[PDB]
Amino acid sequence: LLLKELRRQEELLGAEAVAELYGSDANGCPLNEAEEKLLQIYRKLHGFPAVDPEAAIIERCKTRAQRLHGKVDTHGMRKRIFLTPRKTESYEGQWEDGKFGGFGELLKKLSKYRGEFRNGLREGEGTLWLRKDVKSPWVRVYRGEWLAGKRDGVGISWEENGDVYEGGWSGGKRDGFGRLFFANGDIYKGEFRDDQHYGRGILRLTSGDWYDGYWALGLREGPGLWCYTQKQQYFVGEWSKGICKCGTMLDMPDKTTNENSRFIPRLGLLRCDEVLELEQLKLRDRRAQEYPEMNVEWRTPLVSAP
Amino acid sequence: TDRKAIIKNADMPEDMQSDAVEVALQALEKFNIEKDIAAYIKKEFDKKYQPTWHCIVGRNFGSYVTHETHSFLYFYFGQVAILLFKS
Repeated sequence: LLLKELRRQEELLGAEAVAELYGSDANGCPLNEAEEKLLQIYRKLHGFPAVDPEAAIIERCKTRAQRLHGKVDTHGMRKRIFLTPRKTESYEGQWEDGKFGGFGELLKKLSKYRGEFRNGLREGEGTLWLRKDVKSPWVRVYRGEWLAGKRDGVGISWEENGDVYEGGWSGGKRDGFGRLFFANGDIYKGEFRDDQHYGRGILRLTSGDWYDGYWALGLREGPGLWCYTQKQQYFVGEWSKGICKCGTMLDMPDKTTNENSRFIPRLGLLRCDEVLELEQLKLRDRRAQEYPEMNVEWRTPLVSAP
Repeated sequence: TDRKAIIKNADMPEDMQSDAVEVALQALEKFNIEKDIAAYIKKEFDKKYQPTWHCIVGRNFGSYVTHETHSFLYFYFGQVAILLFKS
């Protein structure tokens, strides 16, 4: 029976995905629900090491508001209560001073949430689910800290497009240190503000190429280093509005072969450093004019890490 | 240290400019006269990418050319300057 269960899940998710998932490791992105329960089945069969978040959450909440005599508001443990007489919304959880003040389950027409509460709004750790309509089943997107109904913390996201994100959150938007995993397989480690790459970041693609540079307004913007790993060639220059125009091109030190990429000849411009310098001064002037008061080095200077 | 290629004006996706510098090196290895280098580079880009591309190669010049987006590159390596645009 266990083998039947495991095999039907494996054919449900896909054999390629199952084999890939066996090759996964803890440094990877947090899995979605199907992979999670597939691995639970696989482990409970094999014994291929134990965690429970709900236990810790409930551990945290029991110290909160308690029974008080003659209080004229809810202020306590309750069963399900409908917020409207039309029966479209419902909640089941503790109360404080007539508002949501503890851990409770909330059901909307299209959303459902389980987490802690403080003064009527979301202040704690919680998980969020969504559904397209009343017929569609639940789809999970969120896991992270809450404050005043919006995401002020470090959390989990599984975007609708198929992306998955890790990083800080503030004002309900991506803000802080974060790691982004794209649907096509790209990996981006960077620093986010205003749901764009407004900071220092490191990017690496599926084909092996990898990036170090600064980012602004969602595009590549600053001084940085790029490496063409298969060709053993690396590029250093300045980016402005998604595309770089000034740079120096060099071969990696260990190149010894005439085959993968040809060698750069050994002559160049006179005093080239001055010319490049003049160019990024031009770019900086135009940048300041087009986007004044902007700062690419907002919490990590270049001098700290070459 | 002395071996260096520098890009000083660019509107070009980056893998394409890597391809461009590779094939420019091939052009230098095969030929010596500027005109044949230009012919080879233009025909090669017109083959891999759709027509029409243009190329001007030399040592002392000044130029004013318009181009459509993501189709411009200008850089130094070795002995000669390369200007490339699609139009």
